[PDB]
Amino acid sequence: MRLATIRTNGTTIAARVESENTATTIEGFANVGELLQESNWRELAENAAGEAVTFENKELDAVVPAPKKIVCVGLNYANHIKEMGRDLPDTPTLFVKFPDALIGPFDDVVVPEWANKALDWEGEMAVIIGKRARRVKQADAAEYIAGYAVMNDYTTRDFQYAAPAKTPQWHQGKSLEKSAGFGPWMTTPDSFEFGGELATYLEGEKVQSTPTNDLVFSPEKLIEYITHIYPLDAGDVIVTGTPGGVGHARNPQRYIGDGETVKVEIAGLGFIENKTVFEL
Amino acid sequence: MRLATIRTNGTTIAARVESENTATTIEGFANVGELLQESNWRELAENAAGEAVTFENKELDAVVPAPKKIVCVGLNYANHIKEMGRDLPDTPTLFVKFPDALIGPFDDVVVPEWANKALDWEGEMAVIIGKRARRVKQADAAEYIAGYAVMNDYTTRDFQYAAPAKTPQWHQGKSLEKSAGFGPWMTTPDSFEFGGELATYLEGEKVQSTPTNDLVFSPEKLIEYITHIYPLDAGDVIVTGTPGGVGHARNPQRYIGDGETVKVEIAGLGFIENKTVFEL
Repeated sequence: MRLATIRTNGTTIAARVESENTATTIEGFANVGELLQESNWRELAENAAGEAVTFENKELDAVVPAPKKIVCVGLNYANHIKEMGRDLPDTPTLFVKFPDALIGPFDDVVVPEWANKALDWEGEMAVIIGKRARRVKQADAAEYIAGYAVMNDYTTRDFQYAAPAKTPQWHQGKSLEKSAGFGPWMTTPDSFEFGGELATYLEGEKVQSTPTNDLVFSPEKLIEYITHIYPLDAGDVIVTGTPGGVGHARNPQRYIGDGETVKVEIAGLGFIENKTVFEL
Repeated sequence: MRLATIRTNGTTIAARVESENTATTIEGFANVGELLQESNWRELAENAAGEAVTFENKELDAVVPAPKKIVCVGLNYANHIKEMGRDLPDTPTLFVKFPDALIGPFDDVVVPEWANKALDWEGEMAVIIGKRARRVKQADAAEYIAGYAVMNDYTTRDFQYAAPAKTPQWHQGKSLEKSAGFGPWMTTPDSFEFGGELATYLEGEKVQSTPTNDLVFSPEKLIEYITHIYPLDAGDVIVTGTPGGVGHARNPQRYIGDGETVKVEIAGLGFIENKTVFEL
């Protein structure tokens, strides 16, 4: 099953995706995040009786536009980490993205002048939580996954490495408002298999590539690890990390310019495509 | 003016504090955070006409129990930074504490077994935002401050420095569920003068001390810096950092043990006092 947040009538709805450009409104919910607060969200999605909508890509909102928590992982692709010639981490790197960073899967990223110097892509899988997860064991954690989507962990590298200089806290380079494409829709775990390619394109050229089943920390492990620190609620998001090929590490070093488009695709989930636009 | 969130059996109220243990109910609101969503919150508080109440310390809740954002600063006391032989930072260090971490100003910090090996104090001032702040200039920033309070940025140092080893992200050490006392109440800026001592006590012995007017980054500077990355909503919290004398830095290294009490006091704002209790 595929769940979207779609802009219609100057507001938003939660919708069951029926094809690439058709959906059925799920009445009573402004977005997928509100729908996931109901324990019977699957039943409600299966009985979608609201307006039939035919939608353009740019009418898709961020699939979960107002999660309470977006917990982002650092290194997590085993083969990527080994190509770098270092050990597999035994502890997850975690940092926070505020929900204000989220945009529609096809929205322009509009960047103010103070933030436009070192813009970089990070194509990633998002795991969306299905019910309140506190102190969950890895063996039970799949039960807490509503579904999967795609995100660009869109980065301002100069802010990311600013402070403190020896051990910079990445948060301020990872939470630029209206930066992170998120969608195109959530796919439930019965309708997705890991193993497909996650790929990022800059201006149509492939800059990232990895199989999705090469994780160091599985979504289940990340749920166990995180939820022994603080709970995850229904509608919260774990972003499971990016492989190699980020612009910051390329030779020559490559950042996103004015007018340039980053596409992130996960075979089985769909894709997002956000054009960077420098503010007026 | 001083505003508190007070637990009253099965209900909770926003209240204007009248003395150390009496307040006036501000009718229509469960807590100070809800109250601040109202544009005329200041008039509603000044004209509080609800029931007079008497409260015990342990009946105070986190003054703002559900902020959308708690943005935490690193090093921010100039004389502390200079005495460590460091240059003053040009850029604020920023990391996130989830509001799940908040407890009442006299609440016990109940710590699970896997989190109890390196518990540490960080006595800090909190800045509470009083209206939506987006791209605010430092000269305008004081209009966006509802008031000040006291927070313990209660730390699990083993988690804080875990991942990645060379440049650890602190967040996972800074957001333990129900760890950070917050209050005792919010004092409006017209009722507060910077310059008084911020002090932390472990079992009644002073472990941290600074004048409150020795910041590298003022509340106004932090509002300007943060709101050019993402907005701050009414009820959101900036924690402006801690001085020296943390247990991790001491020789020998002293961590909080079972039954030990950390008191954080700011002259002009009041104090919080939280006893660490290892669970079960």
